[PDB]
Amino acid sequence: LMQFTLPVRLCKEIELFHFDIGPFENMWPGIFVYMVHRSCGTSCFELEKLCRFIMSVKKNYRRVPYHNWKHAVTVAHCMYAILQNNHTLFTDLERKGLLIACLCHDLDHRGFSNSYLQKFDHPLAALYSTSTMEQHHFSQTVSILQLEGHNIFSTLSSSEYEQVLEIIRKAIIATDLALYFGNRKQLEEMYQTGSLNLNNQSHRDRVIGLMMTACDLCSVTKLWPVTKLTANDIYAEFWAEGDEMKKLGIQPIPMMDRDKKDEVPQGQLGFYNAVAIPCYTTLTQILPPTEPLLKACRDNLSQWEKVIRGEE
Ligand SMILES: Cc1ncc(C)n2nc(/C=C/c3nc(-c4cn[nH]c4)nn3C)nc12
Ligand SMILES: [Mg+2]
Ligand SMILES: [Zn+2]
Ligand SMILES: [Zn+2]
Repeated sequence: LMQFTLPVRLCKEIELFHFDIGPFENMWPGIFVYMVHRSCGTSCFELEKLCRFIMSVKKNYRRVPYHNWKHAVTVAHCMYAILQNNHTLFTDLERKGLLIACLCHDLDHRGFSNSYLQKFDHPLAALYSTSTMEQHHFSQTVSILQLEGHNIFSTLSSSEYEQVLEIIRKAIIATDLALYFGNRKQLEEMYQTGSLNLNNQSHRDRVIGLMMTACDLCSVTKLWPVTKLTANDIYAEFWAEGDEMKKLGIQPIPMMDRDKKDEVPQGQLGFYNAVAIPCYTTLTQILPPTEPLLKACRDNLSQWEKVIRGEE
């Protein structure tokens, strides 16, 4: 059969957590398929269906600065790295569902937060009162799966099909950062009282939730120049939302106010300390081989400290 292969540098580097998928948009589908093939098997999906699914997903990401098709592939690569470093811990359905979930997790994102849609009173905020964008992302995923010739899961049974869509749904909902805090606290407690048990479905669910937050936040786990340049795209969305808040007559939070550009280094610090570090710590406790994410995150915190001290 037809095995996708990548040039030597990418073949080697794609296995590392800190891999950057590069600026050549046209290689991103092949990179993703390569990942599916190695973490799942060349047999997981009908190549033609998979190819068709990928291109529809791509077409349904928008040309926004950060929440775009490059982000989808990036988050899916992080998941690939997690799965490859924890070979025996995941079921066949999970390996299948999770890369698709990551590719799909921000489908049709407009560059605006849940909180902005609520204040704008967007129709989606009446449809989905919490995790507004995320329930939309999963809705878009099902739509795409139901297009003619796009059903990459067609060869599973009815109940395996329902299980995989259930994995994907929960994984996608989990990318709502509002839900991460309590999820990580539960996980922390279960781990430390020794009650964490991966045969309990509701525990796996939590752990897969955490992996989703880890993959989603993985720009903070890259080489410093990648992390720093990604931060620009992130803030370009934040500030556009800030402007839109001002248009509705609402002072945005500082994160989103382009007049407070100076406080960015200090805002990154708060974020690494309140969100990122806790996230990769708990993940490393649960899944030891994901430690390089924690180590990379801490290096980047240290880089933001240097920026504040004027050394950078
Ligand atoms: C790197 C990153 N990846 C994902 C996500 C959701 N985030 N969120 C942040 C936010 C940082 C931040 N910046 C300011 C601020 C700026 N100027 N003044 C204050 N506050 N905060 C909280 N940063 C990230
Ligand atoms: Mg999202
Ligand atoms: Zn996001
Ligand atoms: Zn995302």
